[PDB]
Amino acid sequence: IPTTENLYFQGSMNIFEMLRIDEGLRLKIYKDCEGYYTIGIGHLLTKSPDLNAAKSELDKAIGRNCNGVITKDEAEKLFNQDVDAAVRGILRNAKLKPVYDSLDAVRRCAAINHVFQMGVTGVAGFTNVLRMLQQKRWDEAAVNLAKSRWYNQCPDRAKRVITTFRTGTWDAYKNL
Repeated sequence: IPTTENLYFQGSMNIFEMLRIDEGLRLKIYKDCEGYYTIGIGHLLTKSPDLNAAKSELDKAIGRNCNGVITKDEAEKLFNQDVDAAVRGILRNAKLKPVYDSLDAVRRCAAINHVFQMGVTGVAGFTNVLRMLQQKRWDEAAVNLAKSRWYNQCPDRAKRVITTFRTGTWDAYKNL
């Protein structure tokens, strides 16, 4: 039986808190689970293996000479930009928008997270999952997401998103 505090937990969760858990917060350039240079809250800098390219992309993104290091405030600004880009990417896309529109608020967060992680064309290519989601076939959608390279190459970053598509609750983000 949910306590008063437990019923408040959903109001504390949103897309920013969700991606902050899945992506972490790092103030120095590091390589993600796929070996790509990343910083902040999941900001993929480049897919190039050249750190100099990553640092160049960073300085461009932040607007100063960072030498591979940013502040928390800078990470947060970049994060908000990246979240806005994922939302805009869904809403302008004729395949993703109707699916997103059909979803409840919590699954819409899972959808934005999914696009933040994979990009629009990657997600829009999941033909069967998108149909399943639109048809509210949640268990099937989650099983099919669990077959993807996105999840299987880096399970810890994707597992909670998959659970969230299955349940439409925030339970996978509780008790870190």
